[PDB]
Amino acid sequence: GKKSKATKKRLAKLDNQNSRVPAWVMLKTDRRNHKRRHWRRNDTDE
Amino acid sequence: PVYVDFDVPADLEDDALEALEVARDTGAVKKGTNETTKSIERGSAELVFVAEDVQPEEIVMHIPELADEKGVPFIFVEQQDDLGHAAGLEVGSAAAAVTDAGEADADVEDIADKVEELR
Amino acid sequence: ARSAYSYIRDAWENPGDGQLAELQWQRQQEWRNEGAVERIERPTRLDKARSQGYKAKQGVIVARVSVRKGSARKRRHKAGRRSKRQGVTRITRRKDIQRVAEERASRTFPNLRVLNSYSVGQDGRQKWHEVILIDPNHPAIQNDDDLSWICADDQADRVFRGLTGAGRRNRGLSGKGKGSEKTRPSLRSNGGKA
Amino acid sequence: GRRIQGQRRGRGTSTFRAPSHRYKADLEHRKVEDGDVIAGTVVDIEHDPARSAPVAAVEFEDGDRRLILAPEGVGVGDELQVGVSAEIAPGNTLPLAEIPEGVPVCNVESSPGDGGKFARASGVNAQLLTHDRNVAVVKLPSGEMKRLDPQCRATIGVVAGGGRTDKPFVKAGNKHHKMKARGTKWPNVRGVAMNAVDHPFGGGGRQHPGKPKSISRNAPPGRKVGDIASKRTGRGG
RNA sequence: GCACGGAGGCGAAGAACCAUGGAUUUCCGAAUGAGAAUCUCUAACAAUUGCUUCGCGCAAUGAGGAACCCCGAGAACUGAAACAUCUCAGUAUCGGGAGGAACAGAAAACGCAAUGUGAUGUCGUUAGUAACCGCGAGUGAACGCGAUACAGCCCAAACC
RNA sequence: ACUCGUACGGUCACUGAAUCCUGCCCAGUGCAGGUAUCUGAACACCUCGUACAAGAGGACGAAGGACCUGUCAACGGCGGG
RNA sequence: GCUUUACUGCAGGCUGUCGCUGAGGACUCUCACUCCGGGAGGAGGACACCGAUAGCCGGGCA
Ligand SMILES: [Cl-]
Ligand SMILES: [Cl-]
Ligand SMILES: [Cl-]
Ligand SMILES: [K+]
Ligand SMILES: [Mg+2]
Ligand SMILES: [Mg+2]
Ligand SMILES: [Mg+2]
Ligand SMILES: [Mg+2]
Ligand SMILES: [Mg+2]
Ligand SMILES: [Mg+2]
Ligand SMILES: [Mg+2]
Ligand SMILES: [Mg+2]
Ligand SMILES: [Mg+2]
Ligand SMILES: [Mg+2]
Ligand SMILES: [Mg+2]
Ligand SMILES: [Mg+2]
Ligand SMILES: [Mg+2]
Ligand SMILES: [Mg+2]
Ligand SMILES: [Mg+2]
Ligand SMILES: [Mg+2]
Ligand SMILES: [Mg+2]
Ligand SMILES: [Mg+2]
Ligand code: NA
Ligand code: NA
Ligand code: NA
Ligand code: NA
Ligand code: NA
Ligand code: NA
Ligand code: NA
Ligand code: NA
Ligand code: NA
Ligand code: NA
Ligand code: NA
Ligand code: NA
Ligand code: NA
Ligand code: NA
Repeated sequence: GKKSKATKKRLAKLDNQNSRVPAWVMLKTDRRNHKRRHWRRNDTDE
Repeated sequence: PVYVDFDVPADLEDDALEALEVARDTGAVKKGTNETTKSIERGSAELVFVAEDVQPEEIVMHIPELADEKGVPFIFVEQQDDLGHAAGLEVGSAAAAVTDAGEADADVEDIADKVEELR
Repeated sequence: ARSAYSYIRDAWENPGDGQLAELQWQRQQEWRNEGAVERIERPTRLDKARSQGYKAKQGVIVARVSVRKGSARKRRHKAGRRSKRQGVTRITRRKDIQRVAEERASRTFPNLRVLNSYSVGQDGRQKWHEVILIDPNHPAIQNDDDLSWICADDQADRVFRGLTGAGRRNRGLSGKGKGSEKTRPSLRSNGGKA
Repeated sequence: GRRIQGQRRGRGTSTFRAPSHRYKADLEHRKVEDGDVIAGTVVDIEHDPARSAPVAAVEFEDGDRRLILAPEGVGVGDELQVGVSAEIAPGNTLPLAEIPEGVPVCNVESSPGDGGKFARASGVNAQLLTHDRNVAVVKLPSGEMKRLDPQCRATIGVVAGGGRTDKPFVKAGNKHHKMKARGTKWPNVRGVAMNAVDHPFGGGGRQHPGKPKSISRNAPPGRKVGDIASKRTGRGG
């Protein structure tokens, strides 16, 4: 497919939201990413 | 048009409006259909004017017959703004009434006769 | 003595007689060629207009609206209906043609508000009405002690809420006594039975 | 039940519409101010997809290039004329009045200046019979006598492509190709071969119409099918 | 900030924090120069209107909102131990629109008939009464009264 | 919509290449045409009734029906004695 | 769901009547209205269309 500049921006964001809760946050809160979307098992909008 | 049963030659109309202009400065004049109507009714009308470019026509349809059952003379005028200006208004006037001419009773009288003869 | 106005009125009591008759036979011809909503410089019935609130003044507008004659233009049922509800031909709308006309006009002038309206005749397939509208934003009107009332916020879209004269009669609000049990203070508060 | 096929037609959906975008020209007579000085030359002879008959391209003295309902016997180079003074030869257009009787005509106007309505299909022709200062009796291809305003313009000769109906299609495929150029749904399923719900003749253990086929003129759509207001049926008698 | 880490920083030049007021406030969005799945193309109140210096110059409308409110459109399951009028119900749902509340409102009223009451909503009652109805099942007010709150006015025309 | 179409058209149906053929039946039903007379609603009209009105009756009479005819490659029928 | 000479209705078609609608049981005209014509103008014309109502037909539909 051919994506637009906007679609590409959205895909970029989703890829980013797909990162882990940093190590320090675990310590800072004395102790999950409920938005872990897998490219195969999951499906994105559009 | 529906209330107009005869045609007033340009010249006559000219003399008529001329008379009206002096009438306002010497004698008295009534400007406005409502004020003209009350003249014809109160009899204090010597000569009444009525435009032909009036829309809606209802505003004047009555003038003819009213004036005819009151013996008051009337004449038609093509323009509406000329009658208004001749009366001394910065606006137009659908109808006007010469309430007692002034230094023009001679002309008015004649203009009246000319129309009567014009049937 | 009689006002000149009284003559316009007296003529319109019989729009099918005299000079008015011939006048209408002519006008409608032009009217049938105009649109659905035509703005006009002067009311066809001065006496009526003035009687209803009209005034030769800035912010006061008049428009002639044409509307089809007859019952409701209804589509037949496309699902089950008991015989009582299978009608199409005899069903008529609960809003009279004059109100339809007042609404078509107000929509045409989104910024204006309906003041009143009156009939100006009909041929065999349509009726014409002249509607008087007002510019609630023009200072010439905001300063008129006899009209500035229509400038208030709660008078917005008054025609669509039945606050018009024709709107109120059609709502059965004329009678203050017997017969108006289900109409006043409103049709809706009375469970729509009036 | 469900709306019958005849009812699906009226909605004008794709399946029922004619391939208009593939058509060439709306064959109509020219509009002459008056005089007849309007003449043009046949430039080419083309096939008309809408009628399965030829049509001729013509260039007029006033630079106008338009296709025209071609009568039989018109060739490239030929000069045609349209007007009250038009010569009386095949391919020329002029009011019925100026036309001599006994002369076959085609593309006849129903109302003077309407551009022509009658006698326009392959090889057909109208027959101007009577004149008058009022009526111009013409016999249309159906055989009917049509009284017409003599001011109605027409074209001399029979329409081109005559005899097209003499050859059988022989096969379904040919029908198909022609059908594809018309605003028509094809092939045709018999009503009696349908289900009760789909047609007044549908249903049954065997195929046969349920009632009699002759239907009243007043019958409603959805029911007017079979032999519409037939004055008689069969061949006998 | 939630958020309790690491590094580092700010605060007596009174920070954090709270209140009011102001600044900033990307793009799409009624979305308004034109187009578009939040981007793009070459000056913009697009569109409909009022006024008009007749120039978008001055203005209006559009869309939102928990329900409430007003004006239109309007079922069926169901009940009647079937069912068609009736009922469910002017309900559900749909179209249009207002406000902080709407709507109504100073009698061409009432009609305890009077030597009487005196704008309008609403609450209690009148009353399941009067009235409707395959006179079946069902449906169903008002005047008056006791309260709440109270407020009465402007045009058109005559004559100018 | 058909239709940039016009009876050599296109709509609505039945049968279903070719070959040899396709009889009898119009009473019923359908469709269609005609029709002296009969039947046939409302408005307007006339009479009675009502200081008006409800209402009753009369005159006139459209399509339709009765009645007559045409039609089965129209629904269909083609027996007992 | 489907059928029909089941019951009751509802669209639709035909037909009368009223409005649009005008001049002089049969008739002429033109001015509304309709259509053709770029226009001038032609054809049609108080009919048709449309609005209202009445009778008939009316498993097309509920
Ligand atoms: Cl409004
Ligand atoms: Cl074919
Ligand atoms: Cl009382
Ligand atoms: K029910
Ligand atoms: Mg990564
Ligand atoms: Mg309320
Ligand atoms: Mg064509
Ligand atoms: Mg064939
Ligand atoms: Mg096709
Ligand atoms: Mg087949
Ligand atoms: Mg089958
Ligand atoms: Mg069926
Ligand atoms: Mg078979
Ligand atoms: Mg068979
Ligand atoms: Mg934009
Ligand atoms: Mg039940
Ligand atoms: Mg029972
Ligand atoms: Mg109820
Ligand atoms: Mg009461
Ligand atoms: Mg005052
Ligand atoms: Mg046309
Ligand atoms: Mg059924
Ligand atoms: Na995926
Ligand atoms: Na408005
Ligand atoms: Na009611
Ligand atoms: Na069958
Ligand atoms: Na902000
Ligand atoms: Na704006
Ligand atoms: Na401007
Ligand atoms: Na039950
Ligand atoms: Na049941
Ligand atoms: Na009942
Ligand atoms: Na008491
Ligand atoms: Na038979
Ligand atoms: Na028969
Ligand atoms: Na079923």
